Parts: sequence; C-alpha cells; structure tokens
Amino acid sequence: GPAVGIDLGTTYSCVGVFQHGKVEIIANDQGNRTTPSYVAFTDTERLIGDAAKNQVAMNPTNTVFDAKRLIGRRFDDAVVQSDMKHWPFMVVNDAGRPKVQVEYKGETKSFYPEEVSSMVLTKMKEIAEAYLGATVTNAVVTVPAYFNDSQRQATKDAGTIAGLNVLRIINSPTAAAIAYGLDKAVGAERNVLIFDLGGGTFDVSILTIEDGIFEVKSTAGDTHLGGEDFDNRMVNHFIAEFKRKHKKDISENKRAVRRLRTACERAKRTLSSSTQASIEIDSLYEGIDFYTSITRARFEELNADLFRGTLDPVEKALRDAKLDKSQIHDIVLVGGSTRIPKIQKLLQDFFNGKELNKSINPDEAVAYGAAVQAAILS
Ligand SMILES: Nc1ncnc2c1ncn2[C@@H]1O[C@H](COP(=O)(O)OP(=O)(O)O)[C@@H](O)[C@H]1O
Ligand SMILES: [Cl-]
Ligand SMILES: [Cl-]
Ligand SMILES: [K+]
Ligand SMILES: [Mg+2]
Repeated sequence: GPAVGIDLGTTYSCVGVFQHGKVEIIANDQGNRTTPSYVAFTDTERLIGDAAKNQVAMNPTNTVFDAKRLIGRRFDDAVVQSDMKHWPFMVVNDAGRPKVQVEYKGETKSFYPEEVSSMVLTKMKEIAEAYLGATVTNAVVTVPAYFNDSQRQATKDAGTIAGLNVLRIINSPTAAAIAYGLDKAVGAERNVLIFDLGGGTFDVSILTIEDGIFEVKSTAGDTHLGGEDFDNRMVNHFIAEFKRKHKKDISENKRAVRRLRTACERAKRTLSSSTQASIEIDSLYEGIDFYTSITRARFEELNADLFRGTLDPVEKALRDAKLDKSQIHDIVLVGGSTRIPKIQKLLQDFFNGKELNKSINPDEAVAYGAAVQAAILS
C-alpha cells in the first residue's frame, strides 16, 4: 500500500499509482512515462528498459525484446517457430519450453519468458518506488483479452518473481474502459470498442458493460502490426534516399539500419504533433552524416495501406459481436500509435464523425486503469 497498476506491454511498459482520487503515471529515471520492455546482457552488466534499448544497435544478439510473444507458450507452438526466425537473439528448447539464450559475463545463459518479463516488471516496480519513496508490493498487471490460462499464469509468475504480489491479472481493454470511468453503473448496458494499436500489435475489442461487469463480445486485430511497422516503411524510404544522394547502400550494416530506425521512430512521434520532422544522424555510414527531413503527408503515404487496413478488424469485431457501428456507445484509443492523426481520421470517418475518447495518453490508458483497479482491490 499503495498498490500499483502496471501495463506490461509487448514493446513498452507503463506503471501508474492512484492517490487522492487521481492517477499518477510515473516517469522513469530518464523522465519517460513509458519504458521499453527490453533487457540486455553484456560482458559486465545486465541492462533493463531505456539503458537496454539505447544499446540495441551495437549488441543485437544479447538484447532481448518481445518476450511477451513467447510468454506462456510451448516451443512447438507455431507462432513461436515463426517469430524465432525474425529475432536477432536465440530461442532454445528446454523440455518443450522456449528460453532465450544470451551471453552474460562471458558465459552462456538461458531465461524463461517470465524471467525476462520479471526483470521488466522489477524496473517498473523500482520506478514506482523511486516516486513513492516507499516499497511497492501489491500490483495489478494487464494482459491482452485473448491470453489463455498459461499466458495469464506466466504473466503472474513474472510478477511474483519481480517481488510483486499480483492482486489480479486483468484484460487491457477493460483497464482502458476503467480509466475513462466506463465501468460505472448508468442504467442499461453499454457497448465499448477499444482500438489498440501499439508498437508491435493491433487489438480491437468490443465490450458490453452492465452493472460494473464486463463482457468481451469480440476480439479482432493483427498480432504483427504496430508502430514498428510504420518505422520500417520510413527506414526503407530513407535507405533509398541515402542511396540516391550518396551512391551507397547501408542495408547490410545492421548498426546503421538500427540507428536509422531509431531516428525514424522519433521523427514519427514528432509528426503526430507537427507536419514535418528533421532527421539528423552523425556518421551513419562510412563517416557520412545523414541530415534530411520528412513531412506528415509523406509519412502517411508510406503507410497508407497499413493505416487503412486497421478498419478491417474493426468491421470484423462488430460483425462477430453482432453489432452495428451505431450501436457502439464509446470508442477508446489505446496504444501509442493511435496518437497518429491519420489513424484517428480513418477510425473517426469509419464511425461517421463519432467522437473518440482520447484525453488520456493512449499508451498510458491501460496502466491508468490498472492503477485505478489496484487501489480498489487494496
Ligand atoms: N506520439 C506518437 N505518435 C506515433 N506513435 C507513437 C507515439 N508515441 C508512441 N508511439 C508508438 O507506440 C508504440 C508502442 O507503445 P505502446 O505504448 O503502444 O506500447 P506496446 O507496443 O507495448 O503496447 C511504438 O511504435 C511507439 O513508437
Ligand atoms: Cl529507469
Ligand atoms: Cl483518410
Ligand atoms: K504498453
Ligand atoms: Mg499495449
């Protein structure tokens, strides 16, 4: 006490605490309200969060991310087998269970997905503690509505290992609805749609709420669609640009590409607020600096297809919920990618002008709700 709410995301995590009737989204040591769900291993240390992602470009093999794509799954799992091909780190099989293998202090080591995630939760726990100036023990941790028992169990174990007493595992969409106070009894049932576009996944959930009780009507989306795909479209655009101006292709330089990706991710965030953004990278390739810029319009074209496609899962969710657009009482934005103006237009146009619940930072909405629920449970 106080107990906190932690959003353990695929790419970013967020922790909040509810005090004096208000939720405080807690900033980390670097002043960031969300922290990368990254962990890195080196000859001398173990890095978590910002410190880990900041060195991902020079240490691709021992920097782990996406642990949430493995958590609660078996090695033989089809999705595990597919994802493994795309990760720079190794995933091994231990008695039918996946484990990430890395080099730490010169020796080989493997960790279960819940162990990597416990490291991320420990970081969030310490972040809350630095702010509260007290020890944090109780917490509510979130999971996608589609997680099964094994995944929920593994996420809870990750918390226990982090030294947290998990009060409860709740679904992200429900946490988001709770953040907006949509769980208050108000007569009859209400249909709420959660549009969650994160950095690596896209989830659309339709909930029916009556008497403070939630009913997941349907879920839709794409487990391999997120802000990270928008960054790639930008990376390819600039690889071509650098090639035209310099007669050089930086494609095979893993570090140069990762550093360009990082500059694009940052330019992207700026484009949600401004109509243009500057990209300036020192010594990108062979000592050549890359100073350029990109417009919001340009950014939207490079991603027009991906953006527009987010509406397919929305139509399917409605169909599976046996509901029509007009029957949705509230539309909630979750995920940092929903801060993109063009995406808000697409969703809004689809719902014929209906206003979107977007006052709470989408990438903080889940942690916000979990923080509210954690206080209640305490
Ligand atoms: N202002 C912004 N505009 C566009 N994208 C953003 C903005 N802020 C954060 N993002 C993106 O949101 C994604 C992940 O954050 P969320 O907070 O969505 O994480 P997670 O993937 O774990 O759910 C990233 O792709 C990140 O670049
Ligand atoms: Cl930190
Ligand atoms: Cl449009
Ligand atoms: K998150
Ligand atoms: Mg998320």
